Amino acid sequence: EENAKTFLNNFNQEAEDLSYQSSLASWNYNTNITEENVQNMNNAGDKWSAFLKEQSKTAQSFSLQEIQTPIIKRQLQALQQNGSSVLSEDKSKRLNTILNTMSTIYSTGKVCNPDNPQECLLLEPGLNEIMANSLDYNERLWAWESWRSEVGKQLRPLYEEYVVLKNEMARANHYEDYGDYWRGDYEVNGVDGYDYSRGQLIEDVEHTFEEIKPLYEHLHAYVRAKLMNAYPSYISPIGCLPAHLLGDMWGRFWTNLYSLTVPFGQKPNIDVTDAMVDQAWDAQRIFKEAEKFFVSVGLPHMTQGFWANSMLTEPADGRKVVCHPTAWDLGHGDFRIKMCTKVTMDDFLTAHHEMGHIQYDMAYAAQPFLLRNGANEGFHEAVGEIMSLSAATPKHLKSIGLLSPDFQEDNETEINFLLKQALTIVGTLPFTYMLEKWRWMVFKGEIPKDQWMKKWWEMKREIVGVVEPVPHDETYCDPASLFHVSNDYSFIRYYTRTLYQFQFQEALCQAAKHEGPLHKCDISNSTEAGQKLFNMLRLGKSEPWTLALENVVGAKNMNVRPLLNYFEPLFTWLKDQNKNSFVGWSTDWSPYA
Amino acid sequence: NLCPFGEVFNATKFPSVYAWERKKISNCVADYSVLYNSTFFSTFKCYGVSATKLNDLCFSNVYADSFVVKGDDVRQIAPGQTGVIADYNYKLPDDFMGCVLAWNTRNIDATSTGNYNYKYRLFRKANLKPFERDISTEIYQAGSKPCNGQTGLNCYYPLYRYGFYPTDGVGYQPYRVVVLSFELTVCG
Ligand SMILES: *[C@@H]1O[C@H](CO)[C@@H](O[C@@H]2O[C@H](CO)[C@@H](O)[C@H](O)[C@H]2NC(C)=O)[C@H](O)[C@H]1NC(C)=O
Ligand SMILES: *[C@@H]1O[C@H](CO)[C@@H](O)[C@H](O)[C@H]1NC(C)=O
Ligand SMILES: [Cl-]
Ligand SMILES: [Zn+2]
Repeated sequence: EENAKTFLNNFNQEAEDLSYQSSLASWNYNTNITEENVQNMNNAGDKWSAFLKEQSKTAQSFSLQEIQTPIIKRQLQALQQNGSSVLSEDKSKRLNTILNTMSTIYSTGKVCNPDNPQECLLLEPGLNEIMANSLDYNERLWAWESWRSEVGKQLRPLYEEYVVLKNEMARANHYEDYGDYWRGDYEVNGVDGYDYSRGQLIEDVEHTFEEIKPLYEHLHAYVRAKLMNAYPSYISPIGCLPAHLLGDMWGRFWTNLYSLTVPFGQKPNIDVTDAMVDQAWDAQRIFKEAEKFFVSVGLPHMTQGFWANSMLTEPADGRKVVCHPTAWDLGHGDFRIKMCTKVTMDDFLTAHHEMGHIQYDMAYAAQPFLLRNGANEGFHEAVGEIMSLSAATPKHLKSIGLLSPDFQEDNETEINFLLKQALTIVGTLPFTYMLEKWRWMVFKGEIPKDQWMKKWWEMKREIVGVVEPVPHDETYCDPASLFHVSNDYSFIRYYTRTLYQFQFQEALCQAAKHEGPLHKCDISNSTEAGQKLFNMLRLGKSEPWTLALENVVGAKNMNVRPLLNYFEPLFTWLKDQNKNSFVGWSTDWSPYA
Repeated sequence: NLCPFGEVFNATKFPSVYAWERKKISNCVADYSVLYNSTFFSTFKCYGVSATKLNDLCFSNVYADSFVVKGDDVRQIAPGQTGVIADYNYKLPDDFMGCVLAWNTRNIDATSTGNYNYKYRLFRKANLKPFERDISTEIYQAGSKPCNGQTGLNCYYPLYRYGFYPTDGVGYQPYRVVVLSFELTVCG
């Protein structure tokens, strides 16, 4: 039995060194894009990649059932996975090549305007600006279609081989398909009453989705009525919503629709972006002020190596940087944040999400290397959101000094706030399920490749209530038009993390002894509730996610009740507005016919 | 004459924790004023005797044990610890009588490419006795039959390297530790 105990102590000391060679090399690329750094980010990771496979096979010789201490059982299963090297020699390189070819044409994808051929825009910030601010139905129709017809159709032949090759990877790893490969994240095979099946994931997300439909169907009817004023004669009062009028490229978030669907736009806006500029704030002031939020609840400060090795601003003066905000846990106590912070309220709240990732990383640092990870794929993104939920409340903005102390918090300002939160939180729930349900069936083989796009839009209207503006045959690849689909990223984590972020908030505000509504809770000054989250952040990947969730919320599974209580004042207000409107949508209307 | 404490503290090269060296202090007066009137040490943790009584005290002989561990392995140089450094590299007796001084040396012991000179023992059958020293590189046989001098499956090398980097966190930065043991000729 001790034979496996020394094996892990050999891995946990040698993997940390190799995982720091790759983690430090990956930072040198995202902070200094150079063709030379492409090799260092790759080669230092390939040596690490060749190490995990040699140790996964050596750990696989150990009899898994012949363990007795629980800390060692869970460490071996993290290495018991076969991985992706079960594929053939030549098919492993072609499958790895199409992943790059899909990831490149997603970023290199540029479309040119027929009215102005010299102007050719990219996805960011070219097409995304048109989908996020333009009000021309035809201009939004072009950017939506040109992305799916010029760069989406290029992903179609690659994605057909992407599915057939990665299914072979999963079917050889004792899985049913690549869709089953991703559902193994929530799988638990251990303590009595804490186990969880891979197929149970499908049953739970569908069961908890039914309590979301009453709230979402009223948001859909309210947004459609407001959108009928912005785009008249283009929207049916009973039909679905056009895909290009949802606020972004794919209709994932309806956040940009707040300028069109605001309940009481006459009141002063809560975007405190202007107040940050006239106070001479920089990226230092934002992260330093965010540091004060974590220290107020008992959590440690940001280490000096963080303030000295993190990229808090756009580099400038001679460098290239992937400006996507990411929180990095390189190991060896090295914690950094790579983000091109602007002097805006959106980047002010993003610093609270990304530093929330670091606080989780700093907590489980005592866990072994194999156990240093979130409870599940959605636990990390839920920890970052509960930080931004408390930081976005007016009581927190006024206490920091950004909002005016005489800001009137009427019952109408809370409806405007809950409506803005609904356009981002509850608006993405049907889109996330329908997207992952499509890939779950495509991997399952229920959707043949000669009708991938027919069933994709048949679920857009049924699940999300969204209609395509122009008909699409099978040459299109609208699913892969999103980042997570064309870059091999699971998407169900964004659905589970949303329900996790409200079970955490309700459980933490009860420990913080909050009294008002859930949307007015600020967990600042709460060293009592800060220890309650500390108890689960230190857990890491040791105990199953069912147990880590139970340590804070007291439940073994996800629950939709906290989310509905957060939007309860808005849900009652949406049912009042839609009394003379039509709640629901017809899956047969289309903007062409 | 005074005791040469500079030959162990301000020493140029420090040994690994598994091969820590010991130096005997004989007939000489000890100068604890420089150690006390200096914030250069990061810990300065004493056991058995207080930090202010040894000034006007006499001992039979004093021993200084110098080595280097990581930041998190400094807390294991204390009586009653069960870490890797305590069990397999350097164990202090429960009746220890002396002080343990440490200070951060990332500026000298951590190069850009990582300084892998400092090592530590990771595998050893049974734990180390108090003040015991083991510098054997014999191949550690884990489970069944031995290894015939050859490493492999269930056959691991006993020693492993630290490799301190400048970007390492404060708990992964190198620290030079000096353990001053008082055994009951060396007054103050
Ligand atoms: C709790 O956190 C709040 C911020 O949310 C702190 O409130 C500010 O504290 C500073 C320093 O004392 C004052 O200058 C501000 O006027 C306070 N703003 C308020 C009260 O809105 C507070 O100090 C923290 N600690 C305690 C014990 O409340
Ligand atoms: C970026 O990396 C290259 C090598 O890939 C190096 O020569 C250059 O100095 C680096 N620049 C900065 C600003 O770090
Ligand atoms: Cl879409
Ligand atoms: Zn995140």
